[PDB]
Amino acid sequence: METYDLAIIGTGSGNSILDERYAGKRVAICEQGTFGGTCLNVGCIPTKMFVYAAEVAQTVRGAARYGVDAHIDRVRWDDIVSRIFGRIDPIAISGEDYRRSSPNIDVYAQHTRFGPVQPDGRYLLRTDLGDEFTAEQVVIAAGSRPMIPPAILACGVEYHTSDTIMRIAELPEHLVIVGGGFVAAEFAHIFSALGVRITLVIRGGTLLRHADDTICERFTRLASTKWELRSHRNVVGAHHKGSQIVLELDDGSTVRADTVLVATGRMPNGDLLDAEQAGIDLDESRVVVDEYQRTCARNVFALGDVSSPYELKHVANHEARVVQHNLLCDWDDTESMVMTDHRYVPSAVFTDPPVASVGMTENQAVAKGFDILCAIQDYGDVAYGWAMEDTTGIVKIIAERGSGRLLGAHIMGHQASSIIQPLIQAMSFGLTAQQMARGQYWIHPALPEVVENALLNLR
Amino acid sequence: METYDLAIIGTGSGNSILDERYAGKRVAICEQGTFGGTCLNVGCIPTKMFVYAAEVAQTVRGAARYGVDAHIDRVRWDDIVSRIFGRIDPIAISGEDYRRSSPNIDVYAQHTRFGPVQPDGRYLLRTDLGDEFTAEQVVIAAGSRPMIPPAILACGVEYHTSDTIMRIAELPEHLVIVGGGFVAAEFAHIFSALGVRITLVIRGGTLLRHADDTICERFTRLASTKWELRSHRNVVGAHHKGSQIVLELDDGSTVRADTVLVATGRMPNGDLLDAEQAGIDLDESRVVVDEYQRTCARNVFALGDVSSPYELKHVANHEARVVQHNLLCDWDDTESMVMTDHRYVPSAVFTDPPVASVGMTENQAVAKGFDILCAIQDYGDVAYGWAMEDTTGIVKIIAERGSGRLLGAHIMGHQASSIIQPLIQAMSFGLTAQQMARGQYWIHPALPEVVENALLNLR
Ligand SMILES: Cc1cc2nc3c(=O)[nH]c(=O)nc-3n(C[C@H](O)[C@H](O)[C@H](O)COP(=O)(O)OP(=O)(O)OC[C@H]3O[C@@H](n4cnc5c(N)ncnc54)[C@H](O)[C@@H]3O)c2cc1C
Ligand SMILES: Cc1cc2nc3c(=O)[nH]c(=O)nc-3n(C[C@H](O)[C@H](O)[C@H](O)COP(=O)(O)OP(=O)(O)OC[C@H]3O[C@@H](n4cnc5c(N)ncnc54)[C@H](O)[C@@H]3O)c2cc1C
Ligand SMILES: NC(=O)c1ccc[n+]([C@@H]2O[C@H](COP(=O)([O-])OP(=O)(O)OC[C@H]3O[C@@H](n4cnc5c(N)ncnc54)[C@H](OP(=O)(O)O)[C@@H]3O)[C@@H](O)[C@H]2O)c1
Ligand SMILES: NC(=O)c1ccc[n+]([C@@H]2O[C@H](COP(=O)([O-])OP(=O)(O)OC[C@H]3O[C@@H](n4cnc5c(N)ncnc54)[C@H](OP(=O)(O)O)[C@@H]3O)[C@@H](O)[C@H]2O)c1
Repeated sequence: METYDLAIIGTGSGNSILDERYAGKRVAICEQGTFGGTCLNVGCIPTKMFVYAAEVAQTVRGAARYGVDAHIDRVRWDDIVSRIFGRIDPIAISGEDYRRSSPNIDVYAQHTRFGPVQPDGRYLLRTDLGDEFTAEQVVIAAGSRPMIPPAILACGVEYHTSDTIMRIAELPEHLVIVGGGFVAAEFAHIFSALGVRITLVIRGGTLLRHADDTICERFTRLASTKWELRSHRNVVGAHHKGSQIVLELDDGSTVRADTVLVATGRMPNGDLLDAEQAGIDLDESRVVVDEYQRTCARNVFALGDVSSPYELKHVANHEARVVQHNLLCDWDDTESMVMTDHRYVPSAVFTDPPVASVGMTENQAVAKGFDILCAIQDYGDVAYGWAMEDTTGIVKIIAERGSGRLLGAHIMGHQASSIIQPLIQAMSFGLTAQQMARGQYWIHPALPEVVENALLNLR
Repeated sequence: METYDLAIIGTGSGNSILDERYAGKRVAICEQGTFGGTCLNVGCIPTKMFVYAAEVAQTVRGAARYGVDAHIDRVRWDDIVSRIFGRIDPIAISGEDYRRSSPNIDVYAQHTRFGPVQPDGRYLLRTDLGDEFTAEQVVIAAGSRPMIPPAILACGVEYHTSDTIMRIAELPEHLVIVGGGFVAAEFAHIFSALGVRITLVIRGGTLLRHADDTICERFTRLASTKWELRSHRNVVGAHHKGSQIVLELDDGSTVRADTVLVATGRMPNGDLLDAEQAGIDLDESRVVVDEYQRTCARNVFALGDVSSPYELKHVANHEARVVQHNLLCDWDDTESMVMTDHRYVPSAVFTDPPVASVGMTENQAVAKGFDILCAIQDYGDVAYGWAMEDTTGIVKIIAERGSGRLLGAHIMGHQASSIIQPLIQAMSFGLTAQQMARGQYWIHPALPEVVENALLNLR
């Protein structure tokens, strides 16, 4: 049997643990699917590349408003797919070849599960091919997998998820999306901008439900006029028809289209590990960790989607950095170990219009007993908004009345994930709304003026 | 004769002086040209509206690179001008009616000059129509006007400036621009993106002379391959040809095109006032002011292009705010007066590629005896750059080696005037490079990641 000092399950953020302080340790790396994890191959990187091409075509479509007459000749979808994954696919292969060609690193390209704990305290791990080995320390970075409602699985009908939809053979003409979360908004924007008709089936009444009240309402109303919304509807049946899909809904409604995309959330992969037998406490399928990314089993760490309350790459990378440090400390010397920082986690939805958020919503601050100052700033009230002829963009800021402390910011409009970064910075370092507005210059007539004027109109 | 407590020359930033603390004072407002100043009518606001429409045509032109085949049918220049100035002209009119319709405000639509000082210390002012009045306090906000080299004036040939080119009858096919400043770059981007051929005549070797060495160099080579660059050449003669222009150069070379634009700097309008006669010291044509926006004459303030070392609207507005406060104190009570803050002044050039900067250049920091860390970060080395297929965008950051203090930042690339705002904030509030890089989250995979990785690569 092979002996290892460390074992890492998952090559997403889990691939970022190894640094100079680990050379000289024999480590085992386990990857079920493609090397590099979800973000690089079927997540953040390819999706946003698809979003950019979509927004380029959206620009051509609405060019007449600015006095430029244009039209779209052809959408070379095969060339779009090939250009994107033509740069991604070699990276996963070369990145796998970098670990394989290391003398101290052994790569196991199989699904790995926890075996029984050995007498000496080490952990046994076995793959689906029956290859076993031991390791003194283990990191669980197994990520998550898409959740599919039971009725679609029971009907055995062919479907798409985020993991398959980006490599469809050719662009469909009508696409149903079940669900209305981050994945649904982005992929509805991508395909509709490329000409596809879109139908959304959501069990609720609104899109991006957990966003701020103002954003959720306004975003849903805008979406309703460009995509077909079937509110308050679950799928209870589905079947094929030639090359089309039919969706039977809970009220007897039907939805017929060429393909279906299921965007109904994801599920942590902590249940596919035999974790609880080895002392790794599970909350349903989520690995439980403390403030140090430590599980309940000794010398076992977890990070990322498999354990974090956030399904975000910039959180998973920070959690891996915590694990990278805490693996080189004694398991019980907690005060030489570093804690995870979830204090001001931001997020963005690369849909149309783009959305970005950090901190508390308005309702969250009132429900926590805050005396709030609030402002909603239209893009159209600022010079850069004039050049855009913008009528829907907004930035909403919530602040405490006493100190001027920044409590939340939520943007729906052009460059949302960009112009929110100063608000992220101010919150993370205790900058007040007064200081941020007038203790620094804002370039005229650049877009950040919309944030500046939002701070000045806090009432 | 009419008596006034305050007199304001210029309705640009000078129109933003009047505030609640001024109701109850008889005010005289003098505007030679159009109400609102240069920025609103012939500057920042109208120009950037043209930059956005140009970038839409840019998007259509290079759309096949992203897999969308499109093309431009026609450029409705008449509709562009009408849409832009269709919103601007009513704003200048309505804003003029707001001051006119005030009982305490009297508007004089003529060129106003300083008369001899009256015995009581009051100031006499006369218009071009010969109407006189007195005022106890005066602000000079006369701005600036373009400088034209002698040979173009001597040749009596028709020319354009920033004040006229934006309302031209029809788009030329070829346009000469003399000079290589902010106005030259922006207007070169505007018209070339709309199909016009561009020729630049500059007496130097570079196009963005006062920018950072790296930015100035790289921007020039990019310009040389898309616009025709006439290095180290002055214009010594010019004459007509049908409806075309011919430009004779100092080495006997010629440049033939449809129209000419002079972007050869601006000159403060302090010489059109008889200022020195009333004790207003002038530096050539610039009114001199101290750290309190006070001139050398008693009860006379200055702000904007007429006195500031910066021709920037966000500086002109802050100086007007300084004047707004200091006007309500005794002329000698300097310790109750506020000082203007010219620290960390930012600027941006809305060209292609866009440029934005704040703080010192690399050369400036070494000349100040700084042990510097430096980094140049490619957009293409960051996930958002992949979605752009970006090969030219860069971010340059200079920091002190000891403390990590941020000394300067310079961006050439997409959304430059946006993604620089966090660096402005950090410098204005003493955030170090270490805290800024890892004391806060950055949204993955948003454009600000290019700034984050620049801080991490300070070497
Ligand atoms: C469509 C989509 C778009 C997204 N867009 C964004 C975005 O714009 N911004 C953002 O911040 N986040 C985004 N996310 C979220 C982000 O991708 C995740 O938070 C991130 O991938 C989590 O990283 P991880 O390493 O924890 O998981 P993963 O990257 O999924 O790593 C888990 C890896 O381990 C493998 N594995 C699992 N179990 C085993 C096992 N037992 N044995 C061996 N190997 C195993 C898996 O196959 C996988 O390769 C997106 C997610 C999706 C699905
Ligand atoms: C083409 C161009 C583009 C620019 N783009 C930007 C940009 O993107 N961002 C930015 O921050 N800055 C920009 N600027 C600079 C900005 O426009 C100026 O810094 C700003 O206008 C300064 O305001 P002001 O009130 O000092 O001058 P002005 O706005 O020019 O105010 C002076 C006014 O007073 C009048 N006046 C002058 N002398 C007299 C007199 N003797 N009697 C009576 N009336 C008089 C003038 O007619 C004018 O209306 C740009 C400038 C130009 C030329
Ligand atoms: N740019 C980004 O940051 C980005 C992009 C993509 C994904 N992500 C992350 O990836 C994760 C997954 O995204 P997601 O959009 O799939 O999930 P999500 O954001 O959690 O939204 C899930 C959606 O699916 C619906 N749904 C769930 N179960 C359902 C069922 N059984 N029947 C019908 N509808 C059902 C939900 O309805 P209810 O709300 O009523 O339950 C909701 O509309 C999230 O954590 C998200 O933040 C991030
Ligand atoms: N977005 C913005 O912030 C923005 C936009 C437009 C303008 N502005 C400001 O407005 C002001 C005016 O802009 P500008 O472009 O007119 O001036 P500028 O930016 O100061 O540049 C002036 C240019 O004219 C050239 N020049 C001067 N005298 C010349 C001569 N006799 N013959 C030939 N070339 C000559 C200069 O060459 P040398 O360098 O060798 O002197 C330089 O290239 C500046 O202060 C600028 O910052 C700001």
